[PDB]
Amino acid sequence: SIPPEVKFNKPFVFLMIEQNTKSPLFMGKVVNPTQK
Amino acid sequence: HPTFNKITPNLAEFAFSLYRQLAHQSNSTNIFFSPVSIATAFAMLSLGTKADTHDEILEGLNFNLTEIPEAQIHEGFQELLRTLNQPDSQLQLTTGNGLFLSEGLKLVDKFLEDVKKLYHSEAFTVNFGDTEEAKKQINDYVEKGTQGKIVDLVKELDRDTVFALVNYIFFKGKWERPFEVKDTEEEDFHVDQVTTVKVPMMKRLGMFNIQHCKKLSSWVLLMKYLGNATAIFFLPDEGKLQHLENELTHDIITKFLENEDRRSASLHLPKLSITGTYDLKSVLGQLGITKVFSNGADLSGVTEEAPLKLSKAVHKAVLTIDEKGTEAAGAMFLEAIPM
Ligand SMILES: *[C@@H]1O[C@H](CO)[C@@H](O[C@@H]2O[C@H](CO)[C@@H](O[C@@H]3O[C@H](CO[C@H]4O[C@H](CO)[C@@H](O)[C@H](O)[C@@H]4O[C@@H]4O[C@H](CO)[C@@H](O)[C@H](O)[C@H]4NC(C)=O)[C@@H](O)[C@H](O[C@H]4O[C@H](CO)[C@@H](O)[C@H](O)[C@@H]4O)[C@@H]3O)[C@H](O)[C@H]2NC(C)=O)[C@H](O)[C@H]1NC(C)=O
Ligand SMILES: *[C@@H]1O[C@H](CO)[C@@H](O[C@@H]2O[C@H](CO)[C@@H](O)[C@H](O)[C@H]2NC(C)=O)[C@H](O)[C@H]1NC(C)=O
Ligand SMILES: *[C@H]1O[C@H](CO)[C@@H](O[C@@H]2O[C@H](CO)[C@@H](O)[C@H](O)[C@H]2NC(C)=O)[C@H](O)[C@H]1NC(C)=O
Repeated sequence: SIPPEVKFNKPFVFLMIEQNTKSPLFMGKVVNPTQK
Repeated sequence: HPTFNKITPNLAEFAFSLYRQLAHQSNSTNIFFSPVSIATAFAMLSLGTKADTHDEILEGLNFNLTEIPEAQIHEGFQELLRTLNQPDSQLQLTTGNGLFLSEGLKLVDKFLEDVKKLYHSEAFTVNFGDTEEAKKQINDYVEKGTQGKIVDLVKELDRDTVFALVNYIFFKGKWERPFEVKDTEEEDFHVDQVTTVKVPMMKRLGMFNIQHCKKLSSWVLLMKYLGNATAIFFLPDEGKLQHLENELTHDIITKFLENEDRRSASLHLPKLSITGTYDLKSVLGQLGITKVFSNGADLSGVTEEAPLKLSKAVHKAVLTIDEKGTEAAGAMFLEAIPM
């Protein structure tokens, strides 16, 4: 595909950062969205 | 000049290091935390600690005592907290430190003004002889602070509790480049090799801060909130998930964080509600933080009347991401008892 297709349809890690301090606000890995 | 970035690293690493422990536990479950929230609590805990037990805290948080002096650490922490608790006009971000002490305890006045000044903490006198009313009184603080988002932090409060340390963090922001809601549409997410779950998938086609590093074996997206924050997501190539986790390092993040180059793509990502609610005890054990939790704990820093100890170190966070941004929150709950 063009532009190329990037789907988050699978387990992925992520995180949040505050820019000023660059400190790691929260960090996660999403294995099943429906498990809450 | 500043203090934060002198520690920012040490946080960073800790966090990753912490994560890697949680991963080892289940490969089957969501993970969410607030590396900050967990970490500042233990730090202003260490304030009242002496010898081996103080040392394993500061150290277990990835701080190398030879290299960086103690007093500087907190000077550090003092700053980071101030800085966070500034008003971004578009973004809202808060934290709070609370002490709840029983009425009988006489503290080391020093330690008190220490947490009052360095971690700008708040001080509450309570009666731990009304366990259900004490329990409430705390859960409101956290409810107030995380604006409702966390409400049952303390599930079982111990009958002999001599004091508790609590801290919360709250985050509400908006994308720069918010999804359009007409677009969102249910797709499959392939959890496992045989589990497939239907999810609301938000969509845009457009110019994103995205790339792929063969190093990490992943795609990477950065997603700015309006204000002084940003989200990063990492989609590992098939089979490369565990790899991804192993390679992640604070200086690598910083690389990404300098880059502001846009590429065009067709982005699909879920809308999300998860939580994480953890008993940190074994985990910080692996990370070599044992002694506080034991009969060898030293909290002479806090009071002289009796030998206390940490019995419970309990954290919970919640995250929601949608087309309009993210709301996210966490809190840490620490209870101390006599021997
Ligand atoms: C978390 O980590 C896990 C690893 O710890 C990851 O899961 C593991 O992933 C593989 C993925 O393929 C799974 O295996 C599948 O088994 C299917 C058949 O099941 C029977 O046979 C296999 C052995 O052949 C066995 O593992 C099963 O448990 C079951 O048989 C049992 O076997 C034991 C031991 O002999 C016996 O005593 C029991 O009597 C017997 N029966 C019962 C009822 O218990 C296969 O059909 C699957 O094949 C597909 O997938 C392959 C991989 O791509 C592919 O090559 C094939 O061509 C085909 O497409 C597959 O082999 C594992 O069971 C699973 N767990 C473990 C412990 O290994 C998991 O993905 C990960 N999750 C994350 C990261 O989120
Ligand atoms: C402070 O940090 C330094 C750098 O990581 C540590 O020193 C290195 O440690 C490894 C493992 O012991 C040694 O093989 C290296 O030779 C050390 N480098 C130097 C220059 O000596 C150090 O151990 C940490 N401080 C403490 C007290 O543990
Ligand atoms: C994110 O933080 C920055 C600091 O990096 C904030 O900017 C400062 O804001 C005050 C007014 O609130 C000004 O007096 C300063 O001059 C600003 N800059 C600096 C370098 O201190 C900013 O408001 C924050 N949010 C946004 C949306 O920019």
